[PDB]
Amino acid sequence: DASELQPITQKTSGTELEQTILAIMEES
Amino acid sequence: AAWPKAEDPALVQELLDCVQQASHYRQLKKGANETTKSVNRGTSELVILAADTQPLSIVLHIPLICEEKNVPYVYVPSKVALGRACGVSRAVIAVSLTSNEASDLNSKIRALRDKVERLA
Amino acid sequence: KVDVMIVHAVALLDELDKELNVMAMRVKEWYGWHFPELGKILPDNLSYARVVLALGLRTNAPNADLSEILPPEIEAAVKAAADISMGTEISTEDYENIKLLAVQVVERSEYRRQLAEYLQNRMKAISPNMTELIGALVGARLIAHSGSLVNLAKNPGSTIQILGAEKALFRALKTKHATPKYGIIYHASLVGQASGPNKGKIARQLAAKIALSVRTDAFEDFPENADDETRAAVGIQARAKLENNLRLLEGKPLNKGVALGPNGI
Amino acid sequence: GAKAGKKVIVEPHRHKGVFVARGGKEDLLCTANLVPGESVYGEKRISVETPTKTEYRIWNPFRSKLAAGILGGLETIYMKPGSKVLYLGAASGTSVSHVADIVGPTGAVYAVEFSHRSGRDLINMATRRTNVIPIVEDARKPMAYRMLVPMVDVIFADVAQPDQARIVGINARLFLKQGGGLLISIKASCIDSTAPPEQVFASEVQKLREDKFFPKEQLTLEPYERDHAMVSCVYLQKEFEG
Amino acid sequence: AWVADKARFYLERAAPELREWEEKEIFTKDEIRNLVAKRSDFEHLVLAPGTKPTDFLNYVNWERSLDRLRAKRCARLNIRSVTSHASQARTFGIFERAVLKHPGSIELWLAYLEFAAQVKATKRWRRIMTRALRLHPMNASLWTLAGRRAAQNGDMQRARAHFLRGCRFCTREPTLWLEYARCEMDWLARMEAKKPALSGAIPIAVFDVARKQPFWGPAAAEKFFDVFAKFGHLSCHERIISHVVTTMQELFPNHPCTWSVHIRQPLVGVDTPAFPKALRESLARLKAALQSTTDRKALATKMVAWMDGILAIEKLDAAIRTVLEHTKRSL
Amino acid sequence: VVNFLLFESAVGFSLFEVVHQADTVGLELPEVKDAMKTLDKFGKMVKLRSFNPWTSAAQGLEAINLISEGIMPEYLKSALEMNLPQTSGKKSKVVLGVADKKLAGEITAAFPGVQCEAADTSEVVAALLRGIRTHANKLHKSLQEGDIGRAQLGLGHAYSRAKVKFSVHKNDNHIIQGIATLDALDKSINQGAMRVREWYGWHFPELIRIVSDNITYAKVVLAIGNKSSLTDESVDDLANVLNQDQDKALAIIQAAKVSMGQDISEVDLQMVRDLASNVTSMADYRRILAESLDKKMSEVAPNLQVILGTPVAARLIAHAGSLTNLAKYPASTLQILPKVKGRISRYLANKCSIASRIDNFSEKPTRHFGEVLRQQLEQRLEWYAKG
Repeated sequence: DASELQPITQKTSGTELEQTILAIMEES
Repeated sequence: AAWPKAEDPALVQELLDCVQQASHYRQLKKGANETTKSVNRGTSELVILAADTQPLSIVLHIPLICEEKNVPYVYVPSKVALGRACGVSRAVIAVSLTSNEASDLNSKIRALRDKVERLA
Repeated sequence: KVDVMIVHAVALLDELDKELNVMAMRVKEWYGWHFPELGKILPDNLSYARVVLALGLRTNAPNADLSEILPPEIEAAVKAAADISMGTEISTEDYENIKLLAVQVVERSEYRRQLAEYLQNRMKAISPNMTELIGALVGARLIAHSGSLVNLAKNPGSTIQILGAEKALFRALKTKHATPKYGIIYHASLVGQASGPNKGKIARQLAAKIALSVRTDAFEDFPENADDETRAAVGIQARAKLENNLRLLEGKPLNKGVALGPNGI
Repeated sequence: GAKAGKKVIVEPHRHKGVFVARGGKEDLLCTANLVPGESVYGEKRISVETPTKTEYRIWNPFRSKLAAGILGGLETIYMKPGSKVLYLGAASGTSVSHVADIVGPTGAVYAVEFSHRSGRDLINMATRRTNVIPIVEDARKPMAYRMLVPMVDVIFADVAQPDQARIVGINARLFLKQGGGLLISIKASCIDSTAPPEQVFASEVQKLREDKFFPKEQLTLEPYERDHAMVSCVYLQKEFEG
Repeated sequence: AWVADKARFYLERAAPELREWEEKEIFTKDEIRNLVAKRSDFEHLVLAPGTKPTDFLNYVNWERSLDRLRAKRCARLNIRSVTSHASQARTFGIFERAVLKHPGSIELWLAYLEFAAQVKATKRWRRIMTRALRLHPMNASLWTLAGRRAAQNGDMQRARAHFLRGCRFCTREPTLWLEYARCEMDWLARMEAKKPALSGAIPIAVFDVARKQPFWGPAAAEKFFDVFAKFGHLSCHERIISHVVTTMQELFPNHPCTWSVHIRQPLVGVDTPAFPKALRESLARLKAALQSTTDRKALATKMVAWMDGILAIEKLDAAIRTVLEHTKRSL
Repeated sequence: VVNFLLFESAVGFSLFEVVHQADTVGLELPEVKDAMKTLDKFGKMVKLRSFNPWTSAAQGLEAINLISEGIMPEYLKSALEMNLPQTSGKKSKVVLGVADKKLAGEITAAFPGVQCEAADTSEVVAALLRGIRTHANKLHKSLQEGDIGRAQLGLGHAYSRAKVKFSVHKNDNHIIQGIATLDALDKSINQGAMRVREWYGWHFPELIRIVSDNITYAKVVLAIGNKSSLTDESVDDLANVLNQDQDKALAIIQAAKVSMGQDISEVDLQMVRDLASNVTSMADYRRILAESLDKKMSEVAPNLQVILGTPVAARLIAHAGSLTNLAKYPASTLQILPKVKGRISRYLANKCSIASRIDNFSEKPTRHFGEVLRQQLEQRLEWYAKG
């Protein structure tokens, strides 16, 4: 299904922004 | 600057032997201006250029006309050897050896320019 | 009043127009390496030189001021094309030469404009009747071709009609073709309003009135406390009469026809 | 000869965009100059003052194989004014200026050169002419300029390579319309130096037919160059346009 | 153009709703002939070759006004049997072939999203939003609409998904970055008002990644501070503001924007005796800023703009007001 | 079986979603070729799903210089993350169609759930991307701002110039057009000076007999005012115009005292001094061009400058057309552009060809080879005197 835009994970994280935001939310 | 440079294993000496053969056959033009005029008149089949030239811009200006007219060109590493092979008693930095409709030198010309087109 | 300044100033004006056109084309080809789409946006070469002056390189385009020389809806496309163009980058050390040639051609244009104003003032000084008839530039062209004022005054009106068209005139006269209808007179104001054969009719009438006005301005004396409004009296009267004749020739009605119904009856 | 200052008259050729200027003792071929008042490589050009901006430039057949083929008498050259032309083997941009002058301002000439100093000469003449774009890349790898070349109508191919038919085959598979015109200039001494030239030309025509072209004309452009041929072919159809 | 044969299907589909409206007493027969003629003219205009998004929007507006008119008339004539579902289905059909024909028109995409949100279609709205974002990925307005509606729904993970893909794409202008910091701090305020999150490190991380972007100017960092300075009633707001000020001071030392944030820093959550105390602190900072070596015209224009923002509020003292006027006039 | 396909063009990259995919067995069939021709039967196949334009020509240049080399860019990875359904290839894959095989391998290595089909290997996706390249102007025109022709033109120029490094060693246009300007305005300076000389010697005819150097003539008719208001060494001018106290100014003033020419008016004197200001402004611009053109010639071709001299050297450059044409010509063509005179001419043509090719084919050229050849010409000038 490519119906909607799924939430990002560490596999589909591209940039330093998404890496740092996912690191903070993983430490949460 | 000279990217179609000839390498050692019996290609430089095949080139200079064909040069001496054409100079005996009187089918060869010597020096930069005569090579330029022969390429621009289109009679040239192959052109040998020295690479030991004090500043190299002469045998850098000749490949532009050779690439525009689409004739093969190749650098041998010694202008003293090129003059000795021609039989000049002067150092020659550019040699263009022409085409004729009937010879036996043209087989050496054809094999040589096949090797040069593989070198490019 | 002496007319050697008139013939010299109008020859200088023609040569200045030629040299200014060639220097403006040269600064177009000379700045088109750095910004080529500007020559397509601005076809007027004076404004092109002004933009080469005011707008610096293409990097100074969002911080430029250009509304003083030409209004917007024309010079927002120059900022858009400066953002999207494909000219190669030049150093400022060559932009000094390009800006300085633009300085040169703008100064040549300012000098040519003040030369045109001087030619107008000197023509209203010399020949007020002819200047009231056709204007200073065409009057200066006639003085230039004839050589002087008293040399123009010895000409008939048929000569003054076809001054300047002499090559076509003598070609036609020698080969029994039809002669040209007008010469320098075509680029006056009063023959440019007509259209059709009324153009040639107004050229004849205007050339006759020019001959009368030049003879008056070259031979009549004045008490030297004479106002310009009474020094240009023949020109004022001839221009008013000739405009009345022009509007009659233009208000000549078309041919009547039979108005047919739907049947053909 | 055809000295400077002689008066010639300029009539249209049978082809579109090409003219023939005849006068006195020498009739020569010319194309309308795109940028007037300047020659590219020091050629004789023809100025006519119309009753200024109109100039024609003379097309040397000994220098350019396309003008050699036109004077040989090709049936068509496929490049009308306003047709996109992919030039392969645009060495220094001498004949590419005449192809751009044929296709005019509303056409486009994508000139592919491989060597770099010929690329410098090509970028200079394409700075002058705004409808030729220069592409310095190897014509053997057309994946490099697939962002630059849209689907063109004509291909000119003046490469002197032994893998010339494969180069033109992959370039036409990538950038040529259905029923696409092309002119390939075959040099027999560079294709196969041992074999006779007529057999070399028949083998190259057969290789093009295997690489999906339909050949329609072939002339040996003989009084201008020895052992050269020009083969005209249509890609993926029998008629040219549709 | 097979437009007659193409519009025959849409008219034959809209026919049985007209049969139901005629067999009820809701529309009379002349009015139904008028509805038939108007829908026929609209369909033959819509399915034409040379068409326009304003034509599609005129047809959408007419069908939606017909649904509203029939709703008013049905409530007046006291019928409950007639439903709006066929009208909503055909309006969705108009919009789907509209976005098929003209996908590059954001006015029509936003009108589609407004219609799908207005008649309570959340899942359909999310699918339309995904298609619109795929076609216009550089549009900060579409990205903020997606992220803000997902935050308004409360799916903060989906709001972060839309916002992080948006900040991955829109990096020329600061707009979507400012709106993402605004949405993250609004989530922080929601997490506070519900009483990691205790640190609130995500806008500091947004600032630290925004430090290397192609829009990174001192004016852009001042826009970051002007976003952050709203809703100061939080926990780590002083931490965020102080990090912004020390970043701007360590990077752009003598810029008028950095002197402006040095002026306007200590007035975070003030409205009240703590108001003029921090005002006197900030005015000391401002007087030092005005005498200091900075572009005084730029700093003065910033301060007269902020002072218009100051003068916009009532409930102050007249001596403070007239000394703001006296310090304003000589700038 | 294709699901989506990438398509990169000069305005940006767009990915289409195929519906009703192409028949793969009848690809060489005439009806399917006619379907791929006609837009009314190929737009049923492709439907535009996503579009990503560039932000700037710098981003487009980086896009080509990554894609042609093979490596995918970060924003292409971004748009694929946005448009493709996020999977890993354990139970369901997505078939993407791309034009290049290296880009296929990299997109498959970046997204494990996306199987890429290259157009260089697969004939179905080859014909399908060929149809999209055919109809690419009409599939995008609802969001194609402007055209694609000028974008492809400017982007091909930017890509070729970045590959060649063109602007760092192409410099000769300033020189050749500066020669054109210098000759044109030297002629215009002489013509305007002749005009002001005649039209002021009508008023004061002693100045042509007593004063040459028409630029200094224009300066003295700028500073002299009228015939009546002469004094010799008033302020700041004549001491550095020429000799001051005992040589010239007295002679000009006694020429004014014995002068007999026509009296001029104020407005005519105003126009003559305006023409003289024009002429001397053009003379100042000529000396600025000569200094700047000497500096530019020493930057571009210093060997030709030292062996010939910069005016004649840059004349030769402008008549040849460019330095590349000047270097491609041999020495006899450079002769085209007693006996000892022709012998020195041939020797000079040989050494000028060598200097032209040395100064051209360097990246940033030198001075000492031209110094050596000028010393060689000087020692030959010494050599021909012994005979």
